[PDB]
Amino acid sequence: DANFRVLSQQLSRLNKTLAAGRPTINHPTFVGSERCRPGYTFTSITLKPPKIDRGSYYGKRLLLPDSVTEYDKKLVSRLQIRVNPLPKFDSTVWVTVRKVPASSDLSVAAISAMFADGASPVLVYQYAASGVQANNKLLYDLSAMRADIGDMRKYAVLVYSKDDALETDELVLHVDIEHQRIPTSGVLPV
Amino acid sequence: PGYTFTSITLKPPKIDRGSYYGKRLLLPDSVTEYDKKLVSRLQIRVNPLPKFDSTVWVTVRKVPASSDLSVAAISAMFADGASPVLVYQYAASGVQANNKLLYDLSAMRADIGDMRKYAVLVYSKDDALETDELVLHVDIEHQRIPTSGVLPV
Amino acid sequence: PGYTFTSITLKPPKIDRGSYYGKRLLLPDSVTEYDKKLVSRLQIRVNPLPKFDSTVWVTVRKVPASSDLSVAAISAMFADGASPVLVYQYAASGVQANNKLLYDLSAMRADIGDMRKYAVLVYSKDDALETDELVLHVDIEHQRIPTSGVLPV
Amino acid sequence: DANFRVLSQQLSRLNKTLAAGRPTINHPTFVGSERCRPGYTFTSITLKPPKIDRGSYYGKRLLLPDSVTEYDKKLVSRLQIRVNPLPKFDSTVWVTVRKVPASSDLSVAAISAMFADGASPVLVYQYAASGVQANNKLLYDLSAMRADIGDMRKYAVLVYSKDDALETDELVLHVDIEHQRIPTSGVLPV
Amino acid sequence: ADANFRVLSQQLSRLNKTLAAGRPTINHPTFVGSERCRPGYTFTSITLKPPKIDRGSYYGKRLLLPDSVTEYDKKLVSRLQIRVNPLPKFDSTVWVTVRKVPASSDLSVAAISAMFADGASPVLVYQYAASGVQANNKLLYDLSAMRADIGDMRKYAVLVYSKDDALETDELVLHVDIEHQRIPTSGVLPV
Amino acid sequence: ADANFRVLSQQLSRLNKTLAAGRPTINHPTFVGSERCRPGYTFTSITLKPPKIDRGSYYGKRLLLPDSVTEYDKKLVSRLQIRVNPLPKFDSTVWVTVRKVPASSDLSVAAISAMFADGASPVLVYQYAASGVQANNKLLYDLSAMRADIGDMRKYAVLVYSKDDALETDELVLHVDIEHQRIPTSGVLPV
Amino acid sequence: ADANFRVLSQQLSRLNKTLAAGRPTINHPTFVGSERCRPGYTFTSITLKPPKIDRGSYYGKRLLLPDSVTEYDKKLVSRLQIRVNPLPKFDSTVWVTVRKVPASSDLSVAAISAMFADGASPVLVYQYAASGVQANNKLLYDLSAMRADIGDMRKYAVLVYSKDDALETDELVLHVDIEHQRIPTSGVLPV
Amino acid sequence: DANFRVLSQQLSRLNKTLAAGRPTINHPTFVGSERCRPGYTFTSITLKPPKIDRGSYYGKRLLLPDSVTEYDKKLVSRLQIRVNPLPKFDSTVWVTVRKVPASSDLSVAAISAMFADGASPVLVYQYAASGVQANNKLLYDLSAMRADIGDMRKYAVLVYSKDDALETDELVLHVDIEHQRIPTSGVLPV
Amino acid sequence: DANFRVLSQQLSRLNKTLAAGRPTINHPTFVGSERCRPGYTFTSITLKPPKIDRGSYYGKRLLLPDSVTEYDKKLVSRLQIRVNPLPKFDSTVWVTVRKVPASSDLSVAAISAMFADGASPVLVYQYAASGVQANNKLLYDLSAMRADIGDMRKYAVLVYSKDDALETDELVLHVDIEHQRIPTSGVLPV
Repeated sequence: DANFRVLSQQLSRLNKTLAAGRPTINHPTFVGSERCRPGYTFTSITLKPPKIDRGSYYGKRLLLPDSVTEYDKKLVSRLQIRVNPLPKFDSTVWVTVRKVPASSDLSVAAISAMFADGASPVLVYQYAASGVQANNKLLYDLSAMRADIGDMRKYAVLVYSKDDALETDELVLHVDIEHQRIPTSGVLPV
Repeated sequence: PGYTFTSITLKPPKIDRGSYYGKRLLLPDSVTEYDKKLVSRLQIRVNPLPKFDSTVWVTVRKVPASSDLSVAAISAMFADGASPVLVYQYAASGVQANNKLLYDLSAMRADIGDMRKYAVLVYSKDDALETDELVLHVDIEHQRIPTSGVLPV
Repeated sequence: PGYTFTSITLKPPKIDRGSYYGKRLLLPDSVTEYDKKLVSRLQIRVNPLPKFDSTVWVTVRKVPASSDLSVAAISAMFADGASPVLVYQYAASGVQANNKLLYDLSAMRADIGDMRKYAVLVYSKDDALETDELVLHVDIEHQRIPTSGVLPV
Repeated sequence: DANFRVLSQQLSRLNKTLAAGRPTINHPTFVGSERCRPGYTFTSITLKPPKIDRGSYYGKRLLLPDSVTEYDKKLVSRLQIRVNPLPKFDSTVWVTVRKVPASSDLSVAAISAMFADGASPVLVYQYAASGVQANNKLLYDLSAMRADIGDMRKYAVLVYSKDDALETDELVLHVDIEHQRIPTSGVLPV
Repeated sequence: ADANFRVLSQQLSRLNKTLAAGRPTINHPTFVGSERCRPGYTFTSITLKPPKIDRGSYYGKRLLLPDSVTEYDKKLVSRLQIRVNPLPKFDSTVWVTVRKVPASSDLSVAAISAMFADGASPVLVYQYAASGVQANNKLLYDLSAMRADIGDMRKYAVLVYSKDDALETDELVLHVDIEHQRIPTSGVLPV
Repeated sequence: ADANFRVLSQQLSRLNKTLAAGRPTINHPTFVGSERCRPGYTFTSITLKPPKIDRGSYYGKRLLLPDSVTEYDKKLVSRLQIRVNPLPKFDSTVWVTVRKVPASSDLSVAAISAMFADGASPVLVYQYAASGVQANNKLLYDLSAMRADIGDMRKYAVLVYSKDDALETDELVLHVDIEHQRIPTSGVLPV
Repeated sequence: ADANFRVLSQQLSRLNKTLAAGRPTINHPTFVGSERCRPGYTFTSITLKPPKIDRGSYYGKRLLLPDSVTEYDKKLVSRLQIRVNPLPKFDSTVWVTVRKVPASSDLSVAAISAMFADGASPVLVYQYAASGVQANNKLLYDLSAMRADIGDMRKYAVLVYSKDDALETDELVLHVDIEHQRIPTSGVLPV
Repeated sequence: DANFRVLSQQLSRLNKTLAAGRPTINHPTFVGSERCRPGYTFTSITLKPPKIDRGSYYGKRLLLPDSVTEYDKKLVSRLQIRVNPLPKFDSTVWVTVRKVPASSDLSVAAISAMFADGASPVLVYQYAASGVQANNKLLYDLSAMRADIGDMRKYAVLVYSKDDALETDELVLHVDIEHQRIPTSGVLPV
Repeated sequence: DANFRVLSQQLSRLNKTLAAGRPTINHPTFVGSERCRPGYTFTSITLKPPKIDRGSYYGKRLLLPDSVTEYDKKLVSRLQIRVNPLPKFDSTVWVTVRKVPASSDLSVAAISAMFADGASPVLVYQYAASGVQANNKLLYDLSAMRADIGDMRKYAVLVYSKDDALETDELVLHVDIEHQRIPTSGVLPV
């Protein structure tokens, strides 16, 4: 009665925390996702860079599929970076989800300056001969800002191949975005 | 109730004068994974972009023999006259009675997996139905999509 | 209520230009054994498969004199104009007002046995009505089929 | 009061059992059917073999009329074999309703092996000059398996003429199938 | 004896009928006995005589009635009965059946042998034995559930099949006994 | 209904089984029906094929089992069963017996005909008749009193005797159905 | 202990499973142990053998079943499992995945490497190390929320990828263990 | 309460009586034995006649095995005749268990006179081509006379082959005797 | 009072689980045994293979010492594999405790097929220059099957040297078996 309740919420924090990243049998290599919030669903984006040079920076503005850009009032809870590696891979990548002011600036070599301030978390990923890296999944949160789908144009993902010019089929990227449900029909279609 | 109107737009390629056409009901794969879900009534719609001057004998049912091929053997299948047929020769908004028909399955409950066995069968009669003249629509009714509660892994 | 819609599909054979046709109402034998059952309203429907270009003067009533033969003596029977007639010269889904008429018998209660005495009478006017052009439908209403509780012996 | 009730159910078993097969005046030669269950109705199949050879085996998969194959979700309570003899008859037949795995095997001369295991009851029928055999009606039950009309494709009837090549008009066969009511209309037909 | 022995008495009375279905009782030692007519209804017989059909030939026959019966074509028909009484000189075989032919919707030529096959009605066989005369030669086809009348008795048709011989007209008689209500009584002053 | 109709209900239920021991019931019209397996136990079949022994020759055969069954040789055996299923071409005669041979204490050469004589076990005959196929071809030998197990099923031996013919291998199949407990269920993570 | 220690007991029992997710326990010191089958369901294995595909080649394979399982295609499937058991001579690498291919809507030619990219399913890697054998080689993909049956097991497809070598057929076996309900028990008298 | 008890004993008589001889599935050809009484056990005798002539009478005095003849005070409840047929058999036999006065008379052709009086039941057995005879088991009762094992010498079995001289291996006979338990040991053996 | 009791049993699970394998000071290199159950004792077997070839499979049926094989009714709780390494060791071994059907099959090269099904846990052991492997002790449980000492003949241990032909003195094996107490004497010996 409101005394074991606060103790139960303390221990449930430790169950999440002590199982942050360990090779659990439900997903033994790559770290598992967290559950979508009741309400919201997800929506993916596969972005393909052009063949940029060896060790070159890369800028990319976030667009969306056009069925999503209709309802530009619904909120965006969190967004996600998946970096799924296909087998032939020896390179390194850094991924970042910073806020570029929209069309206030370019993306030419000031991107390497944008890695320096650290206003956002930075996802590294590197090849090891010892084994594949277990943790390749960043979650950048947005629930405090109450942003919407209409503000998703403002953000920009920043990619950096370092030790190689990235071949277009050595490592795919993804930007998964969690927003509310696209509104359901039910009217008589004409 | 509990339904979000799944639209599939399937345009048929080019016909000659007095020739048939068949095409099977292939759906998006977010729907096909919901194979158990009960399927209510369905309808078709014929929306022409202008440059249109033609008329059609569109009718859809299950193709027998588990989807044997659908050219010139549906000529016997248009010879029965069991289900009604939509004939569009009006070319003005309102002169046509209706763009739509009915194929209810509430007692049948032929599911999403049974939509693999259905095939739109098309007859054309005039002008051989050149490019961009009509845009066929087929709208189905089937119990509401359960969304995943897990972000991609 | 209490009724399952008994459909009988009777296509008429080939006519000449300006000739009549008659055919009696024969039903499936699972229905004819239910002779006592009360019969409500009935209707006809004209569904053409395409290749169709014709028009008809379909009208059904009881043939008198206990089914005397039904060629060229129904020309006087189309000369009265008592019951309405369906004329199909539209050839598009919705341009026609209606494919259906009405012959209610709720006060008459002319039973299943009295369906032996009815005869579809057909007039054709254009194109002599060649093969597979129209598929006639006639749908009746009559108290619900009692199924047997005994497996075959 | 719940004491003669159990005695009444015991004696009613004996009324069925002691009248299993006797030439009752309601049906004096062939054994009578049992009543269809409240709910279910029946549906017949007359199967006609091709002219197979003298003493040859015979396989046949169960199909249905196409009006039945629509509602392939409704249950099948029991199925029945009638072997009605027409007058000119001197031969012998064996009928069996086994479960063949669907398209996992052929039906060529392993059918005589399928008579041997005895996983299903076997209906014999033979001519006698002493008189016509009184019992020519097998009931194979299916209420425990909760099978449907969609599983009726899986079964196969196995026929064996023994002492003769079967003429097509010396003995008819039937497969009567008891399933639920094909769903009633009541909508305004168009 | 208060609604608890009553249900036990109705169970045992079923067994008295059932265990005495066919046995050579002393009240009728060779042919199986009839059942009692229902209170109300009476009976009415028909002797039908086929023409000399060929050896092993099928035979169709529509049910007519005597004309005094065909007047009151509204009264119900409870059950009908087939008696096959054998006269002494007999060695042949017969099959009798009481099926529903759709009235004038079809003929009776050699599709009768197809009508034996479906089994929608019970089939009465009868055959000679040198071991003795067959004890059971009496079919009762019931009609109380359909609520048919005398006016529907035209629709039925009896189907006869001599098998091992061409039937001589005086080797075996047939009968169709029909149980319907009482033909209405007079009592008016006749003129 | 308080411990006085209970004993009367158990008496009448004996008569329902007994008076329906063998009669051509519509659920199985020719061969006698099986009895229900006990809650718990399941069954397991054996088809045995003799070599072509001579005309009227005896035959011995020890009971083996499939090797998946011989693992759990501690579980009990409730009853065992003989099915003799006839295929159509058949005119011969067979006798089947389920006696206890002492295991490897003796041979099976022509003392088998002496083993038919003592009658310590029931003997299933089966013979062809032109009058018709024999309705009863199913022996049940009980074992619930001895509390034997699957490990003792090696000790028994089935004894077959073709009499009027040398048995062709495809005129009549035999079976030995054995009712024992459930082979133990898995549920562990397989590796 | 009244609905207040009950919720605390369920919290700590989560930590006993979680803190013992993978550690070399003495009950199974090298390969991670299975979880217990649910009360009800049993298991059924499949050993799949690829043809000799090339070095670093993709591989597609549709899930079939043994034919005794494909009979009862109405019973549910709780979970399915991937075991990758290594035999000793092994230096290669494999990736195993249990994705949903739409049934006969597409081929399996080199779009399989695209199917690794979306990440709608967990991906089991396995690689040789000279430091030692990898302790975790057992994926469990769950299906209890979808209420799928045995009849839907045809729709799934396992995706294998040898990477650093052309896979010899006897360097590493694969398995697909499937947990579904009990195949229905007999108990009827066998004929 | 002592009113359904007498009704239960009436119906249990009918269960035995209506199942006197019918081919039950527990023993389908030869009629089954009855249960030994609590107490008593059984003891068998196989008797082998010499090759007597065609249609000849046969006398045989009842002896016992010598382990049984020790305790000649214990009672004899009932005795039994089994006539087990081996396959090659076409003959006929009559078996009878009469009381011959011990050494007061011979057994030469007055045995056929001993069949005539009918003071004991007579078991016939005959071959039929229609099938093997189902009933081949006589039980002669002795519980009223209170005889013992010492009086079993007085009885004599009477066999009559009729249609053939009996070959010694066409049909075996048996005399099964139900008496009390031969007394159990338990002393320290020396 | 029956509420801290269930919490105490939850935490005691975590004390075992979080101390599954760690280098505790009571046994710093090889993982410790678990306590024998009250009742049962243990019994060892050292098995010595012949010099099989390089990378060759190996089969071996479980026998026992003859003093144990007397009381073949007593139960077997669990059995154990110890793989004790002596110093000169660079090879690799796999050990498995599968159920071979007794004399139903050989052990020639189908043993490598028996590794594939995974019906039993598989103990690997490999040399590392980084250090000796800490976990070399499999426990296969048998308490659910209620097997006895008489069924220990049915099992077979499967050994596989992989990278070398095993010298007979580079690595010993053991099979420790936990069964009940061999029955105690106390009678006056003669």
